[PDB]
Amino acid sequence: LIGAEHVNNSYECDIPIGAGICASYQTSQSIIAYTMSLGAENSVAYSNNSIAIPTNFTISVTTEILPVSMTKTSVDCTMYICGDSTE
Amino acid sequence: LGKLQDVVNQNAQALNTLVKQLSSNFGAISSVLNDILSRLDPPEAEVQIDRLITGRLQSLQTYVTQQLIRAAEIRASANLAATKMSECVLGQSKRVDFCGKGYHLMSFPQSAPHGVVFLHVTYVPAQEKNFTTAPAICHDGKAHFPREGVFVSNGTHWFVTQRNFYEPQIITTDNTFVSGNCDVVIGIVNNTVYDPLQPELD
Amino acid sequence: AQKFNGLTVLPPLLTDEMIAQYTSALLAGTITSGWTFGAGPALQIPFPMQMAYRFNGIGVTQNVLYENQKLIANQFNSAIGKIQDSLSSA
Amino acid sequence: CSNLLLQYGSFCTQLNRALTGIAVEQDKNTQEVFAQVKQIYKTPPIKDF
Ligand SMILES: *[C@@H]1O[C@H](CO)[C@@H](O[C@@H]2O[C@H](CO)[C@@H](O)[C@H](O)[C@H]2NC(C)=O)[C@H](O)[C@H]1NC(C)=O
Ligand SMILES: *[C@@H]1O[C@H](CO)[C@@H](O[C@@H]2O[C@H](CO)[C@@H](O)[C@H](O)[C@H]2NC(C)=O)[C@H](O)[C@H]1NC(C)=O
Ligand SMILES: *[C@@H]1O[C@H](CO)[C@@H](O[C@@H]2O[C@H](CO)[C@@H](O)[C@H](O)[C@H]2NC(C)=O)[C@H](O)[C@H]1NC(C)=O
Ligand SMILES: *[C@@H]1O[C@H](CO)[C@@H](O)[C@H](O)[C@H]1NC(C)=O
Ligand SMILES: *[C@@H]1O[C@H](CO)[C@@H](O)[C@H](O)[C@H]1NC(C)=O
Ligand SMILES: *[C@@H]1O[C@H](CO)[C@@H](O)[C@H](O)[C@H]1NC(C)=O
Repeated sequence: LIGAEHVNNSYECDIPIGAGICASYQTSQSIIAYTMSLGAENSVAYSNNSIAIPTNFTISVTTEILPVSMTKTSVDCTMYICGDSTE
Repeated sequence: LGKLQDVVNQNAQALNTLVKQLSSNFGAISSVLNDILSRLDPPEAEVQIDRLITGRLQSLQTYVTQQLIRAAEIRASANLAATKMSECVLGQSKRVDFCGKGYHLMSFPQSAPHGVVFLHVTYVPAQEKNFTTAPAICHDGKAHFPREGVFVSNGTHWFVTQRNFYEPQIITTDNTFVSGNCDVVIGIVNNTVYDPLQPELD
Repeated sequence: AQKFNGLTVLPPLLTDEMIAQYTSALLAGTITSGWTFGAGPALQIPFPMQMAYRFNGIGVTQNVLYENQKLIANQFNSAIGKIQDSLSSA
Repeated sequence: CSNLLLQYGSFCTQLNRALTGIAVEQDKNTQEVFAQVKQIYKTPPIKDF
């Protein structure tokens, strides 16, 4: 890769490249390449007598996109392959 | 929208590629079949005509195979969308992470051009509090287990709350059942049961 | 190899290492929180609590796990050893 | 050989686009299976389960 400097820190990437490294445009500002961050590195406190009971909720709405149909086309050889010739 | 744009753009570019295929010679000496008819005799120009036939047939076969594969994936997507309809919309689906991220309630289908969307309504917790729990309560040598909740403590006393909400209640007989003696659970705590029949018989 | 005739192999976007990291994080989530992390924020929970909840999900009352928890743990460990030994034997 | 390939450049474009679609969908298949959560949960140091 040429034209993009390499930085050792890791963020969430948007343009995939391959082999676990991406590229992005951040801070002037120039194109940089870095190893993609799999998520927020956090630890869950685990104990044999510790539980977490929620006390509030938020009604959230999730968007999904699904196609079910496409444009129906008909193709005939006689007026595609041939023009106005009998031969 | 990405899933509704690719199914149109790929089809449009396939039609455009089919149109562009007629502008190539496929190794012949002209593209339009009328030209060789006009400038060469049909007994001699038969081989160029047949070469054009083979090229057009190959292009049509490739397009037909591509359209068959696109129809196969559209059929799979339509089956998935029909199942998502019949489960998430026409009822409540117990499948986790199938009708959206969270606990699904209902979905609202909307019409889309050559597609469909579902307006899922999920149930995610927002605020949580840490608590000290125990599987059983040793009252009088009998181990009490919750029927639908879980024993929780705020530091001094103990309550029972449901899984997805914090609704503290007094430890009573109506929501607990006994089973066996006290010395079977590795971790147990000592407490008392309300027994709401005792004060009323007086 | 098979790249001498220009049949170039594109490397995957995700290597084996972060796939292993994904699996380890998912394992930690399913042993420390059960299913709360898969449908919202992760909630800390003891493992026997989750085991009794899975038992309640199949119509079995939760009072039977704590009476023979050592037996179920030994059965789980023996099953893990059995699947490891069977996979070592394609 | 390249001079006669302009008559089938459309076929070549179709093949290249098909392989590019195969590669991008193979890339996206792994994201739909392993990337279910966006937070990496660390294993606790206590192994007493
Ligand atoms: C649960 O969360 C909701 C959402 O934030 C809280 O509702 C807000 O409450 C504050 C203070 O009461 C108001 O100023 C906001 O206008 C409310 N927002 C909405 C959208 O209603 C609610 O109070 C929280 N419940 C608890 C018990 O903490
Ligand atoms: C833990 O819960 C108990 C039970 O609700 C709390 O005790 C009550 O606290 C209220 C708040 O002032 C008092 O009005 C009651 O008289 C208390 N009842 C008893 C029996 O003590 C207790 O305060 C809670 N502790 C914490 C740290 O939240
Ligand atoms: C919970 O209650 C049980 C029984 O009420 C306690 O067990 C008693 O413990 C004392 C001393 O620890 C012994 O002298 C008794 O013989 C025990 N009785 C029985 C029936 O085992 C137990 O110690 C209590 N646990 C806590 C933490 O207070
Ligand atoms: C990033 O930080 C590490 C920490 O030791 C260092 O070794 C490495 O050289 C740094 N990379 C750059 C590009 O500065
Ligand atoms: C509860 O306390 C523990 C340690 O005492 C902590 O690790 C955990 O994050 C706390 N939970 C919340 C919701 O703050
Ligand atoms: C929880 O684990 C700690 C550390 O092993 C232990 O000291 C404690 O007694 C355990 N508590 C219960 C209720 O098993």
